[PDB]
Amino acid sequence: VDCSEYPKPACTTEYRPLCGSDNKTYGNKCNFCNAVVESNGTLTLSHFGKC
Amino acid sequence: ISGGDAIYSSTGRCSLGFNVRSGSTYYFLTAGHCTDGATTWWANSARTTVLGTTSGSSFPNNDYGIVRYTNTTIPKDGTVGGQDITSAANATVGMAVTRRGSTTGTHSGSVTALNATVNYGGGDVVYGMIRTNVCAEPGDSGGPLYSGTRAIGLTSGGSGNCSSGGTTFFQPVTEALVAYGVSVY
Repeated sequence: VDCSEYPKPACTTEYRPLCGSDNKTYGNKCNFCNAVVESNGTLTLSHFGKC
Repeated sequence: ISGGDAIYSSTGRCSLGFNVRSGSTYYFLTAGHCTDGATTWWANSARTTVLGTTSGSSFPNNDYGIVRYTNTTIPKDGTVGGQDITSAANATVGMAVTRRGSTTGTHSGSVTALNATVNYGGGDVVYGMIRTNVCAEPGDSGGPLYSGTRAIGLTSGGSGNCSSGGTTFFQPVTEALVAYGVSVY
């Protein structure tokens, strides 16, 4: 997953979870990437699927 | 199964929008971004209960899709959870609406704008969307937006979340009903 094309003002709402380094399950790639941007690049991907 | 219930594809989970029909043929509407590249749909995460197969998909530009039921025994309620749906209508600014989704359940709000353009990026732009102050989260895609017994739209996406509040865009359901020549019941 690459978040260079972020951030985006809106995300579709399908569920395909990713697990962030903050132990939070992100609902989809768009939600995860917006969070990474909001963290100023501190949040990273732990693994695919739920945490 | 009814509007707002979970639906699973080979890729992920979305929500059923509305059960509709044409003659004696039953289908269900959902988001186009959910039907895009999806063939078979199941009622459970274990993928043991089949629902049907994708019959149409329109995304981006629009955001709707339709699935033909192949499961002969599953009940196909013309409701949203317990709420009966009897007709479809056009959204209007200030209209009180309600959304039901498989992740967040039922949330209410109002229509704040019409004919909005939402750019999901990568060339995924959708037009003519209903803007609202209702929240929605991953898994809620395709779920119904209704107003009393009236079907209004299908959840497409937006920003924010249900805890802090958000903005969600919906595909007008009338457009989908017309395209496929189906009706709510």
